[PDB]
Amino acid sequence: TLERVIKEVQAPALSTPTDEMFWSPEDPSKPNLQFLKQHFYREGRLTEEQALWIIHAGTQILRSEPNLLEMDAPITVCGDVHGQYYDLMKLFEVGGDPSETRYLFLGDYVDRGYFSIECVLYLWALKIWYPNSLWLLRGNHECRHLTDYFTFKLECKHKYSERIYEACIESFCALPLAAVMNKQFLCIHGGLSPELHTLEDIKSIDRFREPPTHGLMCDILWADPLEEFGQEKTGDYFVHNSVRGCSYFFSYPAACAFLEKNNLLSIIRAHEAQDAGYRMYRKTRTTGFPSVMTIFSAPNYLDVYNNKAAVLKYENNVMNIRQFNCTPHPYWLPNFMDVFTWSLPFVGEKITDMLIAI
Amino acid sequence: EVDRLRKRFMKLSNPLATRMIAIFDEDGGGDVDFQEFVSGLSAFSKEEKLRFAFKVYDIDRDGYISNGELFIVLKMMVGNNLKDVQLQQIVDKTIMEADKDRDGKISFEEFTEMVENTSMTL
Amino acid sequence: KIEWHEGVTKELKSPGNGVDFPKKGDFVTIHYTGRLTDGSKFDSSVDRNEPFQTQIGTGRVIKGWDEGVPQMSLGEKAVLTITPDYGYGARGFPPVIPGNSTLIFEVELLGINNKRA
Ligand SMILES: C=CC[C@@H]1/C=C(\C)C[C@H](C)C[C@H](OC)[C@H]2O[C@@](O)(C(=O)C(=O)N3CCCC[C@H]3C(=O)O[C@H](/C(C)=C/[C@@H]3CC[C@@H](O)[C@H](OC)C3)[C@H](C)[C@@H](O)CC1=O)[C@H](C)C[C@@H]2OC
Ligand SMILES: [Ca+2]
Ligand SMILES: [Ca+2]
Ligand SMILES: [Ca+2]
Ligand SMILES: [Fe+3]
Ligand SMILES: [Zn+2]
Repeated sequence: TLERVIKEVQAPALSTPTDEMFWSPEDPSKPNLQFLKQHFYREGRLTEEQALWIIHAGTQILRSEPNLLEMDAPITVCGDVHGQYYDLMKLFEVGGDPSETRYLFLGDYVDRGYFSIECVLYLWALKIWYPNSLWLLRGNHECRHLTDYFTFKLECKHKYSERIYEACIESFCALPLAAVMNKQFLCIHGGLSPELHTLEDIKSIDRFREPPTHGLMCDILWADPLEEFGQEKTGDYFVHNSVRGCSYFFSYPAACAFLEKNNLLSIIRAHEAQDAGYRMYRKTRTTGFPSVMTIFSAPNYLDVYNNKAAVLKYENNVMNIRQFNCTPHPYWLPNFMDVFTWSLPFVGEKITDMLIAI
Repeated sequence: EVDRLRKRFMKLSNPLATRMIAIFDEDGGGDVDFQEFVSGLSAFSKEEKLRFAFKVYDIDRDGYISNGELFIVLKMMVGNNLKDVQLQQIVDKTIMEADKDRDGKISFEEFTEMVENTSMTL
Repeated sequence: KIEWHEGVTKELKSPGNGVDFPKKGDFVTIHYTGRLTDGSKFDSSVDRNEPFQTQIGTGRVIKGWDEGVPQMSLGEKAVLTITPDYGYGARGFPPVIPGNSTLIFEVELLGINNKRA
């Protein structure tokens, strides 16, 4: 289409990949990552068959993993992404190429952002290529309830089909719930639980299901630190989370009690948006180390927060935070609304008004 | 009925001014007579209503909504509320999702199949 | 628990000049962020990085805005709670706004007829 008004604006990729384009020339059993990276960047779509293959192959690997992953340093811990694919590209450029960098994502890959399925298909493709160096944890948004409530189900039905959405839902149930990194840090999305006493409690969870409205599996995905964390007037451990409407707020003595019980240094989490992309909570009295770490990897969250994003890098005995700003992305009308559905109600009004003038 | 409308026709800053006046002008002459006046109004007395909505975007009256036509008509109503980049991008993506035969344009069949979910009365 | 109003109530978050108020027929420039009662954003002019412009009190926008905005002064930050009847009603605005939805708009009046704050 040469005849467009704003020619300086690049058009989306028109066609779907062929088998020769899709499969990697180096490893014909795995997708071409470099191609996928560019194709998604130009808002290109895969065929239903190709997209289904990536998710199912991803499910195949995830189902073989335990509820509690166990990995050693070096590692790059990443927080929420929320369909911000063009910021996810910046993430890998800051953290390092997955082909030579060990990663750990804490969840929330979908909803809110209008490029959720691109994030999933690419992260799943990376998991296929690097099953023993890249790990994906489940976030509270990786379930049927929130994806249907928000935008992910709509995105799948719009860009692809219902079969794709059902594939992701099945895949989300295979996602690990937690991880113990380098025998020092408990890595989760949400926070602690009154039913979470030891790491053994996590291991006995049947994760192959939708998250419950309450309980251990719920809290791991939904729990938050208190707003006055580290400065609690009381000695209470938990309290109802009035903000989330479910799960609990956990406190500083609650965190310290867990860490001392399980011989862990800190709790690396996400789930909450930070202005700097991260927040370091009160250090423990036992080791002088930050009891809780919130990692958030979605810059300019919802295109309005104007916040930085960050990832945690832990190598040898060295740990540091790397921040990065947002990256421009193509525009979508709310809920993937087409310009016809978008303008017709207004057209009908202006025509009706013009009729009265006659 | 028509006699009353013929009497109203004898007696005779909207963003869609140039467009609607061009729709009534069915031969593209520049003027509008009674037969064009009645025919234009007769659509508002569900298929005919959608056919009129299609003519709003179809500027050259070729039966297809092009990428350029879609942008221009939308800009008449939107103005500066959307940037050129933002509007051009959602215009591009709308075309692709509606262009089922892949000709770069939007037919009337493709148009109706897009807004089957979705208005004009007298 | 039952309040009595036309369909829109304004919550002043930050005061304007307290002098210039949008009258019927005036053109206003507003940065808005629309959320549902659950607090989820469905649209924002900040997303487009472009302040929203329209003629107020002439039926261009929803009734909640035509009656809410004139209550604001130039430069004021306020929140408009809009009933479905002053909103999009039972039909709503698919696929963006569900039927019978109460709308919550964070509005900042930036300009009135090219007089800025
Ligand atoms: C060619 C494009 C059309 C043209 C679109 C633009 C200029 C772009 C502009 C940023 C709109 C946004 O587009 C990204 C988008 O903003 C929303 O998301 C939104 O937050 C909203 O509620 N707003 C926007 C801010 C002012 C109040 C309200 C509104 O009154 O909006 C008005 C509205 C929808 C009135 C309807 C008209 C039909 C009546 O039948 C109905 O009566 C019940 C009320 C809008 C501004 C119209 O005056 C003008 C248009 O429609 C809507 C949920 C849907 C809307 O897209 C349409
Ligand atoms: Ca004529
Ligand atoms: Ca045409
Ligand atoms: Ca076509
Ligand atoms: Fe989140
Ligand atoms: Zn979360």
